[PDB]
Amino acid sequence: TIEERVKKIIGEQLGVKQEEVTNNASFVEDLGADSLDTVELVMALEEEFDTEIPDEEAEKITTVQAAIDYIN
Amino acid sequence: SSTHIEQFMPVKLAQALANSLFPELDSQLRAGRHIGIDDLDNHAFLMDFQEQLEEFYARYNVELIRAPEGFFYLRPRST
Amino acid sequence: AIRVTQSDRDLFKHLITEATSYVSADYMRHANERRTHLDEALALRGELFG
Amino acid sequence: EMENVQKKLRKLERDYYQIREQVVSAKAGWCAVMRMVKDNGVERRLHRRE
Repeated sequence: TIEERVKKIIGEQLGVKQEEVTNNASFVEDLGADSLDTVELVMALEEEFDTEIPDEEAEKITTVQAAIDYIN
Repeated sequence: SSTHIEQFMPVKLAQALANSLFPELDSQLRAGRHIGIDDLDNHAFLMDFQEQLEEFYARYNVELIRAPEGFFYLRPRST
Repeated sequence: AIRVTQSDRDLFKHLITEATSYVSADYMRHANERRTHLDEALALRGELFG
Repeated sequence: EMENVQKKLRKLERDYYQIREQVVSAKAGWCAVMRMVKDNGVERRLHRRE
């Protein structure tokens, strides 16, 4: 499903545990993903669901909950 | 040429085994004694010919070992 | 005392320097390839959007 | 001219897709090394920016 495909992408693009990645887990502070890591995370999220996102609306996404919210 | 020490043994190893300190040291080492910095004679001797002694004792299937603290001792192998 | 310590130091230093030279080089090679392809992708992305 | 330019745009689009896939594949592999180098080996010793 989408709400777990997001976890599939996030865990394997940041290397963090599945338990760590909750809905409210922010990438930078909780998951530790920095500038380039978050860039690669958004690219992977785009690839998984074969869609595209605007630059500003994409950069607005900075959390698992926000990630799914834009994805779903 | 023939009848020449180098045919059978390295010169430095023969030089070490011919030293007057060797029998004492050998005897002791075999008995399990550790050698530290205070017994100068022995220690110095060990230092001078380390690799030859190591190579020698290797014949026996035993390692002549040097701890970081500077002390020598014997560690036997399974064989 | 000197004769001991000097030796010890020589071995330490040689191993350290050669091992880091051996590993860090290829680690940076990988990091640089990844950086390069990411940069190309971002330039392509920006140009496409525009 | 705009229709002709939309053809260059489509070439760039296909190129961008290819590069995107390649970058993601690189990151997937590199993650394992990152989890493995958490030993404090990476901060300065391995990541020699020079």
